[PDB]
Amino acid sequence: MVKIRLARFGSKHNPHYRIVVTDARRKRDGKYIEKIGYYDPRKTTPDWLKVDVERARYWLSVGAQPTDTARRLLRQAGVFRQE
Amino acid sequence: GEFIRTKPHVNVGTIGHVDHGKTTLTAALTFVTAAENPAHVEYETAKRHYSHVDCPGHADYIKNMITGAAQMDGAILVVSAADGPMPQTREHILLARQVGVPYIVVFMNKVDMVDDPELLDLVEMEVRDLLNQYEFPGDEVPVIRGSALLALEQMHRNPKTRRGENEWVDKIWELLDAIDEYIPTPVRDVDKPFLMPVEDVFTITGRGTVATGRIERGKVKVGDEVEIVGLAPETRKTVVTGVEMHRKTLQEGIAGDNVGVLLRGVSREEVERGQVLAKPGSITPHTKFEASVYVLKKEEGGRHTGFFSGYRPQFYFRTTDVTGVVQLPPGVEMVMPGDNVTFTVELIKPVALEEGLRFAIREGGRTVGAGVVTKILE
Amino acid sequence: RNLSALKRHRQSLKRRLRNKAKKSAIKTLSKKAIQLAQEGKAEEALKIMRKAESLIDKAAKGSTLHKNAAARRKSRLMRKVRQLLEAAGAPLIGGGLSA
Amino acid sequence: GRYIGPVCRLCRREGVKLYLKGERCYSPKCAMERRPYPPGQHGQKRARRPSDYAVRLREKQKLRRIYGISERQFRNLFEEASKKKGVTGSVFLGLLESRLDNVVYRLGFAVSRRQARQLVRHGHITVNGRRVDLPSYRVRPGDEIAVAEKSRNLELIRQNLEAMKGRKVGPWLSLDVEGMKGKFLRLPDREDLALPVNEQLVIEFYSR
RNA sequence: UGGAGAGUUUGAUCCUGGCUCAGGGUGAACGCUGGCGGCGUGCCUAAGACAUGCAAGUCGUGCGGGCCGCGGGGUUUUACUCCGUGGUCAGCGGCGGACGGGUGAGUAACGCGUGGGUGACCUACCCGGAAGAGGGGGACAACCCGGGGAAACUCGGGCUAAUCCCCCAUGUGGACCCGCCCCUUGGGGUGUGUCCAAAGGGCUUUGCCCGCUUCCGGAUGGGCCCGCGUCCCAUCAGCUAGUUGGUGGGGUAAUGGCCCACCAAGGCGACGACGGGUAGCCGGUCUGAGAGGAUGGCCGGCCACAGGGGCACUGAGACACGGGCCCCACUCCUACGGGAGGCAGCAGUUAGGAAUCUUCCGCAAUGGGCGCAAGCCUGACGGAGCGACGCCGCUUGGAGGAAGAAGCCCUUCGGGGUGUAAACUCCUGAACCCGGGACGAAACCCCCGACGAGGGGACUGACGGUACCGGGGUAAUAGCGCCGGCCAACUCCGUGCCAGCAGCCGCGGUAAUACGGAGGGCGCGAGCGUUACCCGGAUUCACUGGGCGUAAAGGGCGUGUAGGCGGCCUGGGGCGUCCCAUGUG
RNA sequence: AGCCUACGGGCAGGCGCCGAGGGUAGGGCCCGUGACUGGGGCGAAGUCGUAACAAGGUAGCUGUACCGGAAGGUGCGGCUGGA
RNA sequence: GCGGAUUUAGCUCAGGAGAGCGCCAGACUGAAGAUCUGGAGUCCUGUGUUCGAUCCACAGAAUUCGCACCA
Ligand SMILES: C/C=C\C=C\[C@@H]1O[C@](O)([C@H](CC)C(=O)NC/C=C/C=C(\C)[C@@H](OC)[C@@H](C)[C@@H]2O[C@H](/C=C/C=C/C=C(\C)C(=O)c3c(O)ccn(C)c3=O)[C@H](O)[C@@H]2O)[C@H](O)[C@H](O)C1(C)C
Ligand SMILES: Nc1nc2c(ncn2[C@@H]2O[C@H](COP(=O)(O)OP(=O)(O)O)[C@@H](O)[C@H]2O)c(=O)[nH]1
Ligand SMILES: N[C@H](C=O)Cc1ccccc1
Repeated sequence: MVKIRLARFGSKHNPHYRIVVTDARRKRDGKYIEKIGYYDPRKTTPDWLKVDVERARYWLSVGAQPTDTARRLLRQAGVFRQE
Repeated sequence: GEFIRTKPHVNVGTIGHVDHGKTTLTAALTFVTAAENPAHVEYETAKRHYSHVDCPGHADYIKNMITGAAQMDGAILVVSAADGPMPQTREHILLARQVGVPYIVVFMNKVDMVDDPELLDLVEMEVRDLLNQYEFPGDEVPVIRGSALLALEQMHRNPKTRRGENEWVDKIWELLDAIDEYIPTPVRDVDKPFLMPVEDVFTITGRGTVATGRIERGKVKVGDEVEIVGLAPETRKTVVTGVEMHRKTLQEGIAGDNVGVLLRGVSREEVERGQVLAKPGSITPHTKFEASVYVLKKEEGGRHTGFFSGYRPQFYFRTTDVTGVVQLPPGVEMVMPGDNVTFTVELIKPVALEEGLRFAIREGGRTVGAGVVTKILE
Repeated sequence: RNLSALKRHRQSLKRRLRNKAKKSAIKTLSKKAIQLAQEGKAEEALKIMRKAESLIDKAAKGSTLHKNAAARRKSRLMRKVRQLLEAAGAPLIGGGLSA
Repeated sequence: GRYIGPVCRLCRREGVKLYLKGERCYSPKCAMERRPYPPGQHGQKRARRPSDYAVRLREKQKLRRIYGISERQFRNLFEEASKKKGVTGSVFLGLLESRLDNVVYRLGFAVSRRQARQLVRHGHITVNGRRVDLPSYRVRPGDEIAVAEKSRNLELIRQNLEAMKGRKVGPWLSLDVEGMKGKFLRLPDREDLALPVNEQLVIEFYSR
């Protein structure tokens, strides 16, 4: 089905993923259905994680199991916290 | 299939007149030993592991006998009891001497054809004298009497035939024992820089090119960088992708081992017989050098006329022969047979050379000189 | 050499042989029906035509007929029956079809 | 790179005396002061009117040789400069002056650009704390360019800043001779620079 | 924010006109040369042929066994070997094997591109909502028994478990025929009649978790259709029988000659039909001042194919590269009785060619399949290796040092040049040496709360003892092309229309700045040249932006069809045209 | 005629249409090659004559036609780029 | 690697080292040409056989064609 996962970018020895939603079937770095954030697993920038929630919120409201580690970041950006 | 080094390795082979039994004996040797331990073959005794080259021995294979004999630690001279020594017996003995085969073990074959004790003793006497004639210790060499054919046929009947069960097969064990005892295991120069003269080059279908030869010194293993020196326009450098002993994966080849070295990215058009594989920078290609040379006497099979400037004989270095132009010192018009002199040479093709390297000089199929490189000029 | 996926084939076969059957029944069973409408029968036709239906919707459960194929077979089957009994007979016998 | 080889051999040819050695290129012997003519068997012979091309050329080769920088590197700047909005003519220089090796020269730490390089390369220089050895490196406005602690005691870097006590320097700079650490005020404007060159020709030349 | 021109027809001139050079670019190759590193990149030729290893599986929380290794008594004991659990090999059954990876052969087509249509349609796993799961029955592997074979593997016989197949029930609902109302291509509702449902397994067990079934909605992924756009030859001009349409069928998820009967004769074409040739399309890429010209290699998207051709089955989805059937070619194996294979997956071999790599490390990260999870697989991927193929960074030193060694080259014999160059003196210190040493990795999992929201704990690194930091520390590679003009850089000797050079113009016939060597110089520099190809300059196919009296160019003249173009004034429409907004890109 | 049944029916097997390819036949389009033959291009100093440029020493040229070793000659007609 | 074929003036080519050609030079030219004058190997290498070797023998080399197998 449709998923919320990361897509590698940047250069070698310098990951820089892209929080995105695509159909499982498309390849990793394939064509996404819609972007929702970026993540730098090295924090070279003070802004390494980032996630448009409204969007990430929607894509879930419609069903879209995100990678385990896609959940992580999402969560971490306070996607589920409801108070 | 892997090859595990467990016994000292020795290189031997069969020489002797045509039809006397060299090839039949070679086959018998492999079958007989196969019963115990489960033209280039291998076989082992309780004492050593042997690589054996069976020389066709014909005149048109002369250059091949030269390189084959040069890599032998000892040779098995096969002489038919029904014929006695013949022209090739004498020819192979001289060649063995000139290329330095260190020891000779004799196998009087076809005794199944001769029973008369006197004729058998006469043949042995003749062979011993023949060996003495070329300066081999004829009176000390082992002379085993047997039948390669009957031994071979017995093994064909019963591949499991073991020592002590068949008189003919036991004669082969007598030879194997003589080889184990009379031919000493030489000291291998395993601590020196790797160097292996290329004997032949083949393409292992679906694997790449492979260069075979006997390691002269040093060692070699997969992942080792090696230079291909001589003959070609420039020295080529590659990496070893494989090392095999009789087509079996070998951990590391060492001096004395006759192996197959598979090379990376090199076609059979980039490696050839005569070139040498060596540790990068250990040896270089040259064409001009000075050398101390002994001109063989007519009484030693050489010519009665001497060397002269402009003479272009063949120079034999390790596994190949290249034409070289001789240049004598000023004033010297000729170097006569029996004399030792130093002159310059310019090969028509580059060859991996180094000071102290020995080489022979031949004009066609006749040995006319023995030299040693004394100085590399270029 | 071989890599155990043959089972799929194995299964394939079975599964085929499987529906091949039921599918034919639908047919033979269907024809049987129309044959009675063409022969201008009445109940027996419907009874058949009726049984027909059931056998079909049943085939729809498995990986045999599905989607509209389901209906398609019926939307036609009983579509003809009526248009064969309108040749006097009249659905005197309450079967699948309704006045 | 950085040329390497005869220099007061260009202190010639170009004619226009340019300082490549520094100290000596002040002596009564920049050789230009001794030989006012281009090197070679000829050099001193009636010279033909240089073609409208030779000019546009010789000027370029001049300026470039001044900073001792490869055509490749040179060229790349020029383009970049031709690209950046504004008066390409000027710009060029700016980027050409922003080279660390250069700065470290104007800031006195080095008796000549060639020497500058070495220093920058050997890590004897640093920036905003961390050290650098990228001669090419383009310094931004507001950067502190000083000697490294380990270097602070180099017999040379000493003798150099020594003379610096007194002399003023580039209006777009600020040398703190004491703690031997200059700053990068801003990109110099043409008026600020004053080399024996007509940037126009260079521009022209690159449209050949 | 952008546009430069020169050489060559003449005794000289202007014009025309072709040729040619200066620039940029390339998946390059070839020559001479070659020190360090990062990031990129690498069969353009035979869609020729391939050794070997590895590339797709996974569930014991669906079922029953074989083999192996633990724990425990029903009759009074071994036997019918009944039970809970942890290995292994298959079987059954489920989900995946239709993605991912590879290639450009074919395709001039609704293939691609772009913008719409679907009242003509499908969509497994994931979401949201509504509703339920009561009873029996059935047979096939495994397995056991006997048999054939070298192998691949197969026939006969006897048992058996299910989330396997089947029937009856229940039917919120949903499917189908006819009629009614609403709407309008078959869309929504409704009346009678008929038809269709389910599967258990696991834990903390009248309480949940994972599943099952049915229906509606969503989301994602498609099918089909249409308008416009997308190559050279007209020395290819007429083409067409399922051909064009029709009524009725068949077929499908669905439209439709897609297919079949029967009927009607149509349908297309100089706005280029039909035919030949050539070709995967786009995003983009290269050049140009732009308009254009050329191009489609890497990466992304669409299509197509898996030795050549055809066909179905299974399934949500395939006519399915590592599934099946048949024909053909080819290669192989063999016990000569039959069988086997399909690198355009990774790497590697051979052939061809001017030419294009390691049979590498790892699943640690990302992504994917199965599973509740632990976790298994992953040549996808993440890294490493090989080649100046490209881009970028960097080194072979720095400051001094003679009115100026030597050597070598010129020399009007005084001297001039190489040249501050060197030597020499000081300082720096690539390499090398020792010490320390990563980011990438926080989740899944464990405890509290509710297995959620929120908080706390723990494991995991291929690259790698590499980067990078600190200490010590030696002056430590340079080459190639050119120097008559265009085009920057000149003298001597040799040679004597010879030898040779050469992009166009041209040079060499005994004083050559053009050949060959030398001294010197100019250019670029770990590169420099050469050959090939694209754009430019070329306003030299000219819309921007050209022409035809003599330079190439008016049809021998006329009549006229299509087509192109069209006086003045008033009013209606508003297709071109123009503006705004919005979708898209 | 066989196999299964829960009697409806299914499978096996039989027949037919479609059908890859294979065969035979007769066409179309393109490429290669072929005794000999036709012209054409280019190549320092070979032969024959003199057509053209000055009335080019018969103005020239040109369509056509015949003719001659060769350029070319001539007939009719045309043009001036001849008088 | 195994075998065959091939290797004589500058160019073409055949047991007492030749033919043809043109080729080289001189004269002449301001030159080239044209004319006149004139001139002219190691036979792939070495060694051997022979009174004498391009020729015969052996060794070798190179070119070329076919064969070659496959750690
Ligand atoms: C021999 C061929 C190639 C050799 C190559 C190189 O040789 C070497 O360089 C080698 C090193 C010495 C070498 O150069 N050999 C090169 C040479 C080396 C020569 C030595 C040693 C010698 O001493 C003078 C000894 C044999 C010495 O001679 C005597 C021989 C007498 C023979 C008389 C034969 C005569 C009348 C005769 O008519 C005759 C015959 O009867 C039979 C066969 N035929 C054909 C004959 O004609 C005796 O036997 C002594 O022992 C090395 O071995 C290298 O590694 C190698 C093998 C690469
Ligand atoms: N009688 C007999 N014949 C033998 C013997 N050894 C070999 N042969 C034969 O002699 C011939 C030559 O043998 P081979 O080994 O080929 O000889 P090579 O030329 O030395 O290799 C063959 O026919 C063999 O069978 C033996 O011991 N006795
Ligand atoms: N070990 C090598 C391969 O078998 C020895 C060899 C070389 C060459 C030929 C045969 C054997």
